[PDB]
Amino acid sequence: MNIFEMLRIDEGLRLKIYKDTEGYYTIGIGHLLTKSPSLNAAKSELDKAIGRNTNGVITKDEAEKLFNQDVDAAVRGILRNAKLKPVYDSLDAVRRAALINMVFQMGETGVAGFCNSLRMLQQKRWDEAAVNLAKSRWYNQTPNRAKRVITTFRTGTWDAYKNL
Ligand SMILES: *SCC1=CC(C)(C)N(O)C1(C)C
Repeated sequence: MNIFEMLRIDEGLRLKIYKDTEGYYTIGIGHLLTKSPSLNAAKSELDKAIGRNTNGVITKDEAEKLFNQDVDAAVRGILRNAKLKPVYDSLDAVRRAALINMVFQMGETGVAGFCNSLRMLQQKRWDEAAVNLAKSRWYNQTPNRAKRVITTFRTGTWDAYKNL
């Protein structure tokens, strides 16, 4: 297992524009198009991202290309962020994947708002981090995915993604 397989499990794959758990227009493997209520604005963003007249449908290779770009961007976003990089550097490879997952889902700004939990991760207090992480809108809104990520931070293994 690795970050790509992990996020593919958490986000799924859909080739036509859909609404994500928050109601925002999305396509592919969790690629947010816009927060705008307008389906046309979303179609516009899509064509702009793919570089062709898509009419809201994309192929599997287009979806995986957006996905490669988005993982790359999440990683570099962590490494340029002053709050996040020190945490990332302190973690082992499995736990780094959990941090990337969170950034991918909620963005740098969003994750940097978990200041108390991140300090606990840096200190390597895994059980205490896991409790703090669950006291969050994130956990209440997408509990099954949040449990998988939290379990990854607590154990440093892929067991939550095992047989999925
Ligand atoms: S969220 C900012 C932050 C606080 C502290 C726990 C000292 N950190 O290590 C970072 C920069 C993550």
